Amino acid sequence: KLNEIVVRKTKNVEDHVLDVIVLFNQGIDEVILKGTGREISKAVDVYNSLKDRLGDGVQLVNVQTGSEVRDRRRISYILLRLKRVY
Amino acid sequence: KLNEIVVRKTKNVEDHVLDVIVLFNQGIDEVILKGTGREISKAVDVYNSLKDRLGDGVQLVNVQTGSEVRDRRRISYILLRLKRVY
Amino acid sequence: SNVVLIGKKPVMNYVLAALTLLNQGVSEIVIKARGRAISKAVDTVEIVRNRFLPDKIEIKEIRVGSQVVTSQDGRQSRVSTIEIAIRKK
Amino acid sequence: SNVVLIGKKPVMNYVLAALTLLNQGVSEIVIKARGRAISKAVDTVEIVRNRFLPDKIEIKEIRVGSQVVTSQDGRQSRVSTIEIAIRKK
Repeated sequence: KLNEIVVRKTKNVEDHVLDVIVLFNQGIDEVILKGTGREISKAVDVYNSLKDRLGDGVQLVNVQTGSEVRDRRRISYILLRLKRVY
Repeated sequence: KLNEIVVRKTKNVEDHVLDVIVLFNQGIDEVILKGTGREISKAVDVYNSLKDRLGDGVQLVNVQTGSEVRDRRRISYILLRLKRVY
Repeated sequence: SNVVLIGKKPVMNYVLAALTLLNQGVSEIVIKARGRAISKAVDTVEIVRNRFLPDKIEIKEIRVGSQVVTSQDGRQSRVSTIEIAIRKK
Repeated sequence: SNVVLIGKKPVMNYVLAALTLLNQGVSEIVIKARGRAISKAVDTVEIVRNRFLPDKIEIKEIRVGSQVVTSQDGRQSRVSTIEIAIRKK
C-alpha cells in the first residue's frame, strides 16, 4: 500500500529509514512496516532506527506477528505500525 | 570541567531528565549520569528517558560499571556518558 | 530457564526446546533473540502455534528493544532485540 | 546456556550461579536483567570480580537498552535492559 512498506532484502536498514522519513516530510502520519522471513529482523531494525532518530516523535502503535500462506507454504511475518506524534 | 549528575533517591526519573535538559540548554553538551546501589537502575532509566525525549540529539558514548568503598562497604556504580549531538 | 534463546542452530532445534518446556508443564515461556536471530525467534513461535499446537497457544507479550553495545576496547554498536512471551490458552 | 538471568532472589544466588558456570569451564557468561533488576545485575558482576575472582575476570561488553512491551490488550510500557558479558582472563 501507499502506507504499508514491505521491507526488502536488497535495501539496507538506513535505505528504509529514509523512505519513511521522506513520507513523514510529505505529511504522511502513519506507516506499517512489514517483514517476512529473514526480513523480519530488518523490519525491527528499521523501527528501532526510526525510534533512535525521532525518539518520542514516533510511536509504535502496534506490533503483531503471524503467518501467511503462499503456494501452500507457511511464511512468518511481523507488522510494526508507526505513528507521529506532534 | 566534566559535569557528573548523581541520580538520587530524592528526585524521580522525569525530574532528573528535565535537570539534564536544563544543562543542555545552557551549553553543557556532555554529562555523566552516576547511580550507585539500587539507583543503578534509576540512572539507566534516566538515560533511556532522555534518549526518548531527544532521539538523535543525544548519544550514549560510554558506559562503565565498578565499585567504590565507602565506610568499609563495597558499593556498585554505573556511569553513563551522554553527549548532546547536532 | 523458561527462556529459549535463539542462536545459529536450525529453527527446529528451538521449536523442540519450546515444545519441551511447554510439555513439562511450564505455564509461560519466552523466546528471545538479538540481531538477525530475531527472524528465527518469530518463526519459532509461528511454527509452535501453527504446526504443533494449533488452537492452544497465545502470545501474551511482544517486547521490541534496542541496545547500545559498548566493548572493553571502546567499540560500540546498536543491536535490536525481541522477546515473545507465549502461554497455553 | 551461558546466561544468568537476574530475578527477584538475593544477589548471592546469582553470584553463585555465575561462579558455578565459570567453575564448570564456561569462560564467558552473560548476566542479563530488566527494570529494577539492572542494579542487581551490575552488583552480581561486581561481587564476582572483587570478592571471588579478583583479577581473574573482566567485562567484555556492557549492553544498555530499552524495550517497548506490548500486551494482548495493545497497551504498552517501556522497560530498561542491561546485559553484561564477562570472561576469564
